Amino acid sequence: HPKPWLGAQPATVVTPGVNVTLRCRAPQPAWRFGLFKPGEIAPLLFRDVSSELAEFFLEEVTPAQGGSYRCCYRRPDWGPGVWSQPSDVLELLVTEELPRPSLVALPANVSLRCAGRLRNMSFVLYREGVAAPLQYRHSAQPWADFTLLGARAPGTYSCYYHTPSAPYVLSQRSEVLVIAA
Amino acid sequence: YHPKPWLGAQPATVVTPGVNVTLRCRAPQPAWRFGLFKPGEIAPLLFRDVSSELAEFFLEEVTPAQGGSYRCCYRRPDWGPGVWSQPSDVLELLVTEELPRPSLVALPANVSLRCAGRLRNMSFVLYREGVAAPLQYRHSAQPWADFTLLGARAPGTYSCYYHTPSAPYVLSQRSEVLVIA
Amino acid sequence: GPPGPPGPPGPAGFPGPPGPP
Amino acid sequence: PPGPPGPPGPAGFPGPPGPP
Amino acid sequence: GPPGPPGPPGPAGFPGPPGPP
Amino acid sequence: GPPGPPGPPGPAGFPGPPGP
Amino acid sequence: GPPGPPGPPGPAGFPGPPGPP
Amino acid sequence: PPGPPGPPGPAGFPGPPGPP
Ligand SMILES: *[C@@H]1O[C@H](CO)[C@@H](O)[C@H](O)[C@H]1NC(C)=O
Ligand SMILES: *[C@@H]1O[C@H](CO)[C@@H](O)[C@H](O)[C@H]1NC(C)=O
Ligand SMILES: [Cl-]
Ligand SMILES: [Cl-]
Ligand code: NA
Ligand code: NA
Repeated sequence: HPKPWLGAQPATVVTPGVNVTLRCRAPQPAWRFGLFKPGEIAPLLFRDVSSELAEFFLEEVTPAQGGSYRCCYRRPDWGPGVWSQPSDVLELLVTEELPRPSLVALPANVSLRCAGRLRNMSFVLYREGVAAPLQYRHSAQPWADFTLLGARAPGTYSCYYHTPSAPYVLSQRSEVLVIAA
Repeated sequence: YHPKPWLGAQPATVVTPGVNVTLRCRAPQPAWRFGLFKPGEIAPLLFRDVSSELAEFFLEEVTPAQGGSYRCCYRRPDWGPGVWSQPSDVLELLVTEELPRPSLVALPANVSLRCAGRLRNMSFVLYREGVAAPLQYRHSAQPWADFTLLGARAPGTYSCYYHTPSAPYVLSQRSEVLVIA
Repeated sequence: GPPGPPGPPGPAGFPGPPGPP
Repeated sequence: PPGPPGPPGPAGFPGPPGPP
Repeated sequence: GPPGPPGPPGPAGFPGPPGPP
Repeated sequence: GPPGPPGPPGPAGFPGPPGP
Repeated sequence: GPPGPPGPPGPAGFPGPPGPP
Repeated sequence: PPGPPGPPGPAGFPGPPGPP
């Protein structure tokens, strides 16, 4: 009956070649844990650790091995063909590089929005002629507003975003933004 | 004389606990009563007849304790009180969750590895670290399998295990690693 | 007709976690 | 004709933790 | 001819890297 | 606790100077 | 006990694109 | 409890000079 939990390691956003592990946890004991893609005929079968913990090892993933995965569990007792409520879809992204963000000045301090289209990324902002990152924050939301002080603000700037932990996936650097005097 | 019946097991003679096993006794001549023999206790068990020369026994979701040496006899009522056929050959049934790990060694410019367990008729499977797919796998009848490595591409770290040829698979613990220099 | 061979054995597992200090 | 080979079996569980 | 059965699961992985010195 | 893991590589550099 | 010290800074990026004329 | 990942690396060196 009630739906299980499906999570991924070491991250839900990975570069290609990374070994991914899907872990499904049932809120009650089960015999089988099916992995459900959209586009597949029959589900694929997790490997049981316990009656409430199963694992699916994704060996050295590829881009097409990304998409929307769901987990359902079942007992033989329920009868043929019937599964639990499907787990929330775990969205797995496999890319070598992430879509580049935009860097823009927003509507005397000055704020700069580096914006991508992906959540839970770390956003970094660079000034030209300055090696180390100027600023960076983690953002749940797919954008980061960097505030600059008016009197040290003019200069050239770029940004990129990236996942928070290794194995890193990095966005292509954004186009350059110039702040004039 | 009363020649021995034939005695087989399905789906295998080696299975993991929980597997539904079927035993077949076939008699060279027609009978009524087919009796199953387990050294413990004295009294034998009955098969279910399907005809005069075929009877079956169904061992429900087997446990490791239901494993061991079985023989089968047949009889006919006219043979008189307590007379059975010559017993079949021993059917050795093994019910285990995991098989004992094998040893893995390099035999005493090509290099040969031996993966050796104690159990007869297993597939053996050679693995090298860093490489996902099995190097070689071969079936064997002796309790071991020899694999040949091209001297050129031979150094590295290797492991091995063995398993049953058909489902329901019961796998051995994998061997300790073997480092070639 | 006869069924095909059994699939090859699955890959050995992901490598272990790192050791202790 | 005989069928095609079946798929590979799944990947095994993870290795033992390393030395110190 | 119908396709073969899946292969067996693979064995446990290789051991992890050493921990901190 | 042990030291943290290394940061990610930075992004591609800024574009070169206008030449001839 | 205490959190460990922070990780090392990441490597530098690949150099940038060619300039404009 | 390991420390946080180190800061993002520096951006790449400035590009090659532009062509004719
Ligand atoms: C064993 O057989 C029973 C019925 O006799 C069935 O309910 C059960 O699913 C079977 N178990 C397996 C593992 O095949
Ligand atoms: C992935 O796991 C396999 C073992 O199944 C191993 O050979 C390989 O090195 C691993 N790859 C990575 C990137 O960890
Ligand atoms: Cl100002
Ligand atoms: Cl640019
Ligand atoms: Na064992
Ligand atoms: Na084999």
